[PDB]
Amino acid sequence: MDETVAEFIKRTILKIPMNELTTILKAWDFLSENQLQTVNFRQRKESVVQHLIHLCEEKRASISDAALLDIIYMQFHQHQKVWEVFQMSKGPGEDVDLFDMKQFKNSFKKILQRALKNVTVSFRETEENAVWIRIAWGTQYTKPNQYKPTYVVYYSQTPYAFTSSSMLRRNTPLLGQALTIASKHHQIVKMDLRSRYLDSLKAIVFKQYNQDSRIIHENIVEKERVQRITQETFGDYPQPQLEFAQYKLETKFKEPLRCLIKFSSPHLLEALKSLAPAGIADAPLSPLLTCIPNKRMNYFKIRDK
Amino acid sequence: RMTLLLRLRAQTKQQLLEYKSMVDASEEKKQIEAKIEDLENEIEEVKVAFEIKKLA
Amino acid sequence: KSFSTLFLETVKR
Amino acid sequence: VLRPLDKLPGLNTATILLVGTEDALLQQLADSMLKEDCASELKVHLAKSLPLPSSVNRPRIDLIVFVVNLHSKYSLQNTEESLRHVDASFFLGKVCFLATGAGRESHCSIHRHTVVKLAHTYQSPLLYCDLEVEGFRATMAQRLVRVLQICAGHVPGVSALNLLSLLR
Amino acid sequence: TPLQKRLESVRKQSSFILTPPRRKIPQCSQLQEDVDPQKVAFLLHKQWTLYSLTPLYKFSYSNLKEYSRLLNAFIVAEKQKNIKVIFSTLLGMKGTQRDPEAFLVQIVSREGKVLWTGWFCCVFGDSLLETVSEDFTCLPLFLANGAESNTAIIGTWFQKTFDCYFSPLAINAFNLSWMAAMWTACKMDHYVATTEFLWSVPCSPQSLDISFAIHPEDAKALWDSVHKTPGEVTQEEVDLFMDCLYSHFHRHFKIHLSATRLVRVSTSVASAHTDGKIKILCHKYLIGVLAYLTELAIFQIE
Amino acid sequence: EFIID
Amino acid sequence: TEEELIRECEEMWKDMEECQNKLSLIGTETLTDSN
Repeated sequence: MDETVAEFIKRTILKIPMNELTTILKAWDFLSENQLQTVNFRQRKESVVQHLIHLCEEKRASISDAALLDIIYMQFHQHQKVWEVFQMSKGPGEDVDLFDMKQFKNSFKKILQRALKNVTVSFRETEENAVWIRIAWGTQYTKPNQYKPTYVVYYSQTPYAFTSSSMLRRNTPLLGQALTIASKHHQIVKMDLRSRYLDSLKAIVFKQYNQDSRIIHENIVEKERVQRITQETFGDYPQPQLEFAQYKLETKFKEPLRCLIKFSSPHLLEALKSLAPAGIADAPLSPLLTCIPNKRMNYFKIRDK
Repeated sequence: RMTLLLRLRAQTKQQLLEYKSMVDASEEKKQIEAKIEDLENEIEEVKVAFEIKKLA
Repeated sequence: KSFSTLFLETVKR
Repeated sequence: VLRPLDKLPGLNTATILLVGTEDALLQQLADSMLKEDCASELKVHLAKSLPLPSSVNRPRIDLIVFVVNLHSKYSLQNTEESLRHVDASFFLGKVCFLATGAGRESHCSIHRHTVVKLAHTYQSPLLYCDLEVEGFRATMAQRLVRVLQICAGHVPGVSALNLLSLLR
Repeated sequence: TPLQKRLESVRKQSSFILTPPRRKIPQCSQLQEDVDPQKVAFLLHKQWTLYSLTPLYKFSYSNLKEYSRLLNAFIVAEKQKNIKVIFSTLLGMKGTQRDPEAFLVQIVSREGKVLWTGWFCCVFGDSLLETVSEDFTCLPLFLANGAESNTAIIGTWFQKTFDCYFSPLAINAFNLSWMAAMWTACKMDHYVATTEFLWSVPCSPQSLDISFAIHPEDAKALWDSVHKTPGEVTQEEVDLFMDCLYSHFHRHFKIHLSATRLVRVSTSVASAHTDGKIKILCHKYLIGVLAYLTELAIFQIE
Repeated sequence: EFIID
Repeated sequence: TEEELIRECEEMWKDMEECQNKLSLIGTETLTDSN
């Protein structure tokens, strides 16, 4: 029920698919149980995106909760808008005895509006104990832009704070700065982990993923070996990186020979696992390629050694 | 069984045929345009040597 | 003679 | 180094040894080559490269079909590397050059002339097919198994030596 | 001579007699005669989806307005099932003087929003001219870039009026590696883009793709390592360039790139895919890149 | 080392 | 029958055992590179 708010809600309501209309509209709380029956969710897309936004016209929707709608949309569509991983680092001392979600919301919004005075920061403390910050940016010269927001999934007391790599503007060093000063840390470092599957980045940065008689195969002693070495490097249930696992090679050919390798698969760490047994790869499959989760890194910048 | 022993006789009268051919080739110790020509004049002459053999 | 089958079939095991 | 007559034959055993870098496709070809209940024992052998780690009791191998996956230049660099460990008396009749992936002609990292030149410069039959599809496998399997009975001597009129005189 | 010459050509092609085409490094093709600088420059950095086009029966480079109307009235009728069609002879996209002049087909929508911009060119394609009669103006190459829907409509119109048939030209990874090698062999300066080779491994469950993007000057120095005979690049030299890539990739990641297939070879000269959406023409070598592309289209036609 | 072998 | 047939059949087995020991003594296993 406002400029860049009502039509913003319209643009985020045609984004959400028809199946999970109830799921996202129930969680953002503006449509109570009585309001759900008024609109027939099963009829049409333009019908619902017109009646629902009217149901907020009577509900006088504001950007503070319109952005929360976008948050809840992305919580089920986090597998888009490839995510950078920021890693905080406190120095020597005790941990953050005060991460009050109210205090963190204050210490983040205050620092962000200290310089980026026109931003619509909207938090959503999820049930997995990970505040799902969404930031619509805009300098003092412009209104906060909700067209391209920068969602930041900060796990509540974790040194790691995922970030939607939207545009990587001059706010990115302020995104990390506000993040590391709201949560009582000192150094913000981009881990350089950049994947589209946040549910896999969560696994990686937390190490949370692993916790006939006639056909005489003459190279059976080699197939057994290659299967063995592909089970002590890729143990069980690898997580889908699905990311351009770059290897910006700077090595001499055996002065350097610059390369910018980009492994690109819908499911990378499983694609590598089925390489050596398929004959494409050697059995010891180059730890540069096996230690993507073990190093918690895929955007490599290797050199010679 | 006799049919199976017959399939064996036959198979061995040809496996020893191959064995004897190879050992005779090992017993022995150029114009590629005609190297296939003095390759062809047996594949016609072994052919008349064994089509009559099969025919007998 | 002939380990083959005339032995192997007869010594089927 | 493999030799044709290094071991003694069985009775109806026709031991063919597939050669190809990709091994799932070799396994599929071996499955199709044993799907038909032929009149010969068919102890099919698989491999990846002709050094063929030296294990005694390996039967008299009656055929080596070099499955050259035309989609991958590796399958030729691993065939041409493996072509140097075949006895010169083995290349006469008991060698075929399967070229899987031919016909798709859009994935071919290898021009089919190159496999033609390789299979002509080694004087051995070259049988195109597309091993990925059973419709072209369950008919190439019955071609490799009738070449098998020729090289293994099961047809009592034609040797492996007579074979290449037919497929020139 | 009118057909039997083509039958003998088919015999020669199917014979496969010692093919390795030692190819001249694409020479700097100074823009011949007119070659409308605005038009050609507009035609360079556009991702042409190649097709193989059989010779057009009863075509003439005088009746462009009649074909323009006949096709415009057909495209908008396929919308019944706002658009202007401008046939435009390019006047310079030809290798020899006897080649047919390349001509465009642009779906111009109000303003000059060229939706489709078709392109038929026959450059250095004198293996088809000397085998087809005079009535056919043969342009083996067809270049789309517009949506596949509009291409699959103008192609139908061309089949209906000219008896020409569009097989989607698919550059096999062998030809792709060839062109990836002769384009890092060129004598260009100020390399526009890195020499990227988008591989795609043949895994059955998964579809991992590799972008072996080399620094364009670094690949030129790697090509000079395997380049010994000047003037013409051989099949062995191309294979050694590709194997130096293989032995710099399997060296690093222990996965045999030679066991994979090229899908796209981006180069400072011209990007080139496999599945058809192939020819981006970054530099003005397009009479040589198009020479290779037409020579490849003959392979599909003949 | 940085296993560049 | 089989008594008389395996008489030379195994005699042919002896001949391949000699011609193989003949072939196992030449033992050249000669290689063939390109050309």
